[PDB]
Amino acid sequence: AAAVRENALLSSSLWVNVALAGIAILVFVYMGRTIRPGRPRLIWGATLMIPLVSISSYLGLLSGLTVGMIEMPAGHALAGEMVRSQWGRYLTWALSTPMILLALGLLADVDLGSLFTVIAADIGMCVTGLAAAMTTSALLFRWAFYAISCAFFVVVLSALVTDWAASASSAGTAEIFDTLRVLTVVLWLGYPIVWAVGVEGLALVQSVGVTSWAYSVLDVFAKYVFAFILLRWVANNERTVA
Amino acid sequence: AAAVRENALLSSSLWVNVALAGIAILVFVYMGRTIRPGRPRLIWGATLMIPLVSISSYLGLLSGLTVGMIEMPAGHALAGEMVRSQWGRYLTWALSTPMILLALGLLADVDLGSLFTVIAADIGMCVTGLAAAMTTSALLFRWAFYAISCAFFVVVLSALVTDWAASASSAGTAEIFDTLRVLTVVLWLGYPIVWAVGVEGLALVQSVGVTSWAYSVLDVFAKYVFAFILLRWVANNERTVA
Amino acid sequence: AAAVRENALLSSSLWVNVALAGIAILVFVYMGRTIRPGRPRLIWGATLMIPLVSISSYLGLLSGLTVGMIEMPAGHALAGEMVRSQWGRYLTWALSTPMILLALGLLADVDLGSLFTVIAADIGMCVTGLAAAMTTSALLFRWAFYAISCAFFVVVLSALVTDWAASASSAGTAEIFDTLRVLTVVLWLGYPIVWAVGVEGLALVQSVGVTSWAYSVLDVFAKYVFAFILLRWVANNERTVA
Ligand SMILES: *C/C=C(C)/C=C/C=C(C)/C=C/C1=C(C)CCCC1(C)C
Ligand SMILES: *C/C=C(C)/C=C/C=C(C)/C=C/C1=C(C)CCCC1(C)C
Ligand SMILES: *C/C=C(C)/C=C/C=C(C)/C=C/C1=C(C)CCCC1(C)C
Ligand SMILES: CCCCCCCCO[C@@H]1O[C@H](CO)[C@@H](O)[C@H](O)[C@H]1O
Ligand SMILES: CCCCCCCCO[C@@H]1O[C@H](CO)[C@@H](O)[C@H](O)[C@H]1O
Ligand SMILES: CCCCCCCCO[C@@H]1O[C@H](CO)[C@@H](O)[C@H](O)[C@H]1O
Ligand SMILES: [Cl-]
Ligand SMILES: [Cl-]
Ligand SMILES: [Cl-]
Ligand SMILES: [Cl-]
Ligand SMILES: [Cl-]
Ligand SMILES: [Cl-]
Repeated sequence: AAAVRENALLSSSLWVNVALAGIAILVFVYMGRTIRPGRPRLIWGATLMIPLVSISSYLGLLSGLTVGMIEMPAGHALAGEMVRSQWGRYLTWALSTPMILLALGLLADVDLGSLFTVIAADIGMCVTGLAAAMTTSALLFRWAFYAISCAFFVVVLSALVTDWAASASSAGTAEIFDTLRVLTVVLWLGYPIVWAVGVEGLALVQSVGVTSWAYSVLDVFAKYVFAFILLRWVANNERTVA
Repeated sequence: AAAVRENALLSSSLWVNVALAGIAILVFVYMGRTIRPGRPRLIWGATLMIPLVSISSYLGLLSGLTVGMIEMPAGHALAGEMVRSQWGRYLTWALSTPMILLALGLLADVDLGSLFTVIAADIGMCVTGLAAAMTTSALLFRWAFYAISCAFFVVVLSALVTDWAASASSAGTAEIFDTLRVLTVVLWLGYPIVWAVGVEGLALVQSVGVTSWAYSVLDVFAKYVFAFILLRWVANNERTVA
Repeated sequence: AAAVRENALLSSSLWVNVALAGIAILVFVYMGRTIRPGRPRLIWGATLMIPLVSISSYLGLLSGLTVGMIEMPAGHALAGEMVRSQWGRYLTWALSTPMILLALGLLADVDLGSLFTVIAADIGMCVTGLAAAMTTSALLFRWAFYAISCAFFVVVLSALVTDWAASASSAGTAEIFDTLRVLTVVLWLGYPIVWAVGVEGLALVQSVGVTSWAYSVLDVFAKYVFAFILLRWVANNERTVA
């Protein structure tokens, strides 16, 4: 009744995005039929990868493959108990968020050196966040990993709001880039907040069902809506892009 | 006598490609002495990586490091039993098949945006195939991962037969690209067929020794012969390439 | 008293580089304030990643997350015993050493095809070294993985001393590249020597505390000093770089 409820929250939060990522893929494929070869097409290709990885991630979680139990260390609000960790989320982020950055990079026509550094920071962010969730020896080390993950996040964010914006300005896409960059910054910021507030961090919210739904809602925006906005603009501005 | 036989199939299927990848490396190194710096040399470098990763993979399997037992879920032809899974194959594919795609990409002088999307799809293909083999909770999830892996495969294939062919046409290598692309498409198609027919899928063939040999034969062609054909052509057409 | 000592060696060898990587990051960030957008800035960005990954690695080891016990196989000097393996080092090398190569690649303005092949070889080097440490079935397979790792290392080294030097010559950075390339070759050579001499290889040195310190000292030079030299030169030669 709390377990019926917690289990009902968890499964619905996962099955919803299997459906939505599935539909996004179908929609995005259809939209690509009318998109002309060249830069518009390259962006579409990168963009389509985003829900492809996302739906994989959610099947990872649903199947039990990428979900485990983790013993919280002394000092944690749930010290001495096992908590369900959806570590599959952090893992697949390391592949899906570089696809987001690649679509943006193509859109803003960034320097390849900047692209490689950003994607590398992004992967560091994801792996250290995973380390934070997986660490059981001490509460200190969990939050130390969280802080390093934040430092990686700052590298990515800084690049977006400076060099990538600059690149977009001279590539003639600064207006759509700024929309998407603002969307990206706001929504990505939600993930470390969920982590911190949720059961793996401070556990202000102790329901893993609630924290799971929080990530799932963020994904709807940071992936599927982000991508739909991108593809709509590209399909309407193919010459600006080429 | 079935176990003597199954064990004889397994070890021979693995030791043969330690030998063949070993020899391929030796041959390819020798061939590189006569290849001129620049684009020909870059292709040679990428090409040489292919059997380097391959021989690593086979030592992974031989040593027991990347082989495990997996319990088949209800509904599977071998439901309730443990089957030997050569999961090391899927793992190293995620590094060796991007090397194949990189050699082709250099040959066809493709757009870097296309290259990054293709290699990302390729990695998604490999990791979801690995997920399919590793999933034990339900038969549904195994085949769902298989279907996503196929979708990633289609992304890669589509890029080959369209944009990469286009790139090869304007880079003056469309004739050798078309040979290699056709080789690649036909042989790569064999892997999901082996998976499906073999013990991890439908188990029409229940011998892991037989399924292992099937992958090993595919590797001989998709890697070592593919690469030897590439290097022969490059060493004979260095100016067309430069 | 040997355990007090071995444990004192181990923890000090790990905490020292948490401190030093931490300080390097702080120093490098400060130095970046005075570095002009463009190629100098791109190098700085790539360079800053190096201690970011390094400090992550050391927290991985300190927390117990990426340290495990491994049973040495028959024939090993410590056959039948469990030895502490800092496998987290090999793992994070697969992300930090591509950042070193990326900073150099930007500095020498190398061909992207060369860059991708080198970074791929570099990752192969790291993963097969990890395989070597993780392999328990036979002593033969441990050293076979070590030899393949060496072959990957040779690919990387060959590229540095030939094509990358060539690129640096025509990009006008051959003098600073040659310093850094020589630094890189000498210090990187120290790692397989430590492996071989230390407890995981021949165990001429059986103290894991001593072997850990050896890696930690190599890191100080191959990462933090390497990077400080790079940033000093870039900040003093911004026009040569642009
Ligand atoms: C599609 C998935 C997305 C856009 C996920 C983005 C995730 C992040 C920006 C996560 C950030 C984190 C930190 C910055 C600190 C450590 C905890 C994390 C991993 C949640
Ligand atoms: C050198 C190794 C090669 C060329 C391996 C290629 C492997 C594939 C094309 C595998 C494809 C698969 C699917 C498309 C569905 C899921 C099962 C796989 C991973 C066998
Ligand atoms: C910052 C970390 C660095 C620069 C580490 C570099 C590590 C190597 C060059 C390791 C090389 C190895 C071999 C060449 C053989 C197998 C054992 C290794 C992994 C130590
Ligand atoms: C996100 C910015 C603040 C980070 C918190 C610093 C680490 C504190 O750590 C927290 O201490 C609490 C006990 O006091 C517990 O309730 C939490 O479970 C534990 O994570
Ligand atoms: C490859 C295209 C067809 C995929 C098969 C769909 C999934 C069916 O699944 C299969 O069902 C069988 C029992 O009927 C078993 O024999 C198999 O082990 C099991 O994989
Ligand atoms: C690094 C170049 C030499 C590699 C050594 C070849 C592999 C030998 O292997 C070694 O054999 C010894 C027993 O004779 C043991 O002391 C070692 O633990 C074992 O690694
Ligand atoms: Cl994802
Ligand atoms: Cl869950
Ligand atoms: Cl392989
Ligand atoms: Cl096997
Ligand atoms: Cl590291
Ligand atoms: Cl340790």
